Amino acid sequence: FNRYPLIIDPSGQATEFIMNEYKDRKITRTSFLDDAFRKNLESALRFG
Amino acid sequence: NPLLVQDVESYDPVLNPVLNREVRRTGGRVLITLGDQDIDLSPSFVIFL
Repeated sequence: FNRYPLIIDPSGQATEFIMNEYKDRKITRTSFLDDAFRKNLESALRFG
Repeated sequence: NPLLVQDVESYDPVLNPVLNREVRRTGGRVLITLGDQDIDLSPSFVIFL
């Protein structure tokens, strides 16, 4: 991808595939609704 | 990077977290809170006074 991908996974398989694929890079799952989105985003920007 | 600091009689208290190794480990990164900002503390750092 060039633009950051938007996944459409009604079955929920793609999300767990992504978790598995980037698990070695310490991938974090969040949500827009969560109030924790701001600090998670900021930490991702600072430290990969 | 190794650092050497002279004139320690004018010691800056900002070094207190560094000297006390008040590091916080998260996501494989060792964050040190220098003043009000966080810095990934490289394991090769060393300071002499």
